[PDB]
Amino acid sequence: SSVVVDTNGQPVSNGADAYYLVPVSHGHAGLALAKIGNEAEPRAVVLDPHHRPGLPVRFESPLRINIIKESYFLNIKFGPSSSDSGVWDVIQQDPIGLAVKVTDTKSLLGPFKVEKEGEGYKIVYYPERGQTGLDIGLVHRNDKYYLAVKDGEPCVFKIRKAT
Repeated sequence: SSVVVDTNGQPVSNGADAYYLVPVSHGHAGLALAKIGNEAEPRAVVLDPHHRPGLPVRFESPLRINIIKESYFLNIKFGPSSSDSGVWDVIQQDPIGLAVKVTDTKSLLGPFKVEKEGEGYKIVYYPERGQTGLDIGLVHRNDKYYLAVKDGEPCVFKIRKAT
């Protein structure tokens, strides 16, 4: 139910502003796109030490409210609000399990919530809206840390307005 706040204590906007997800551990790393194997284009979301601050995200709810709360189902996307691309989804991928990947479609209510965890926030994935969700963590495979479902081992982030 709480309002999600950024590193300046301000409410996180619904879509209008972009934010960096800054891990609290895993040293300095930022969000990036990578290949999983031999796909042509990098569409897996990873945390990469070489990309700081990383690709910023927008959090989107179809509710008529200009801020985000922990109770809202969210779409999360890279790029501008206007673009169909960059939308996060959870995809079965043999090496990772359930990987966070970008795609170019978006459901009315997205798969995620942002929930307080430790000193920051985690992303939680909901297979079904009436049931408990599954923590998003990191799967280390082929020299990359892939964002993936890893229940009980969440990646904890602070949310920095991109300005």
